[PDB]
This record gives sequence, structure tokens and C-alpha cells, in this order.
Amino acid sequence: SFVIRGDEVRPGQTGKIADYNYKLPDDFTGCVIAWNSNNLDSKVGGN
Amino acid sequence: YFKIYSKHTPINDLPQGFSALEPLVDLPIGINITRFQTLL
Amino acid sequence: VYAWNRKRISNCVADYSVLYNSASFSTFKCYGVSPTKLNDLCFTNVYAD
Repeated sequence: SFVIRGDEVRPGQTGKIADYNYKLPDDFTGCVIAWNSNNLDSKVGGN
Repeated sequence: YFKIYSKHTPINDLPQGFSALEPLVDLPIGINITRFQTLL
Repeated sequence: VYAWNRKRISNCVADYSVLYNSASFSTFKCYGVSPTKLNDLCFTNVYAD
């Protein structure tokens, strides 16, 4: 579980998330679900 | 790119012989070249 | 829309489009290459669009 605006929401990727947040394996077996928390992350800025 | 090849040879019509030309230039141009003239 | 250049310059030594590698600039799609192999691979086209 994490929160990301960097590289928007987005395991076959090498982006702002992959190198600066987390890398899921290119063969990663599993599911990903991303919930926009603009109204749920409370402070919107979310620094 | 644009290519020019050439060869130096004595020429004795255009008598036949066996050879190949070597490049002179390789210049990216992007020109829709369709016609030409030579210059004296 | 009325312009897609190809050769702004024929010879570049300053080629590091990290804009893609780290997505430090924006979103992108690479065709036939890794987005990260920017200084490992080289092409004779250095500009476009």
C-alpha cells in the first residue's frame, strides 16, 4: 500500500515510480488497484 | 540522408569497366529532390 | 501540425533524454527500444516534429 501522484497512478515499467518509488517485477504476478484520493487524502497538497 | 559516391579513373561514349564508387558525403537534408541541372 | 522536422542538427554530443528515462518531464511511449537505454543506444536522428 502506498500513495502516488508522481507518475500519476503509473510491473513492466521504469518510471518516476519505478526508480524513485517502487518496482514491481516485470514478471510480477498479482493485481494492482489505484484509487484517486483527491477527496480521501485529506490535505490535497499531499506534500 | 543524402549520398554522393565517386571514383577517380582515366576514361578512354562511356567505355565500360569494372569498379565501384566510394562515398563522398552522407548529409541528412530532407529535400524532395525531383529534378536537377549540372554546372560548368 | 504544419511542421515535423527531422534534422535540426546532424551531429549531437549532448544526448540524454532523461525526460523519458526517469519520466522527469512527462509521459511517453518508446517503440523498439528501452526508455532507459539513452546513452547505450544511438541513432543518426537527433530531432523531430
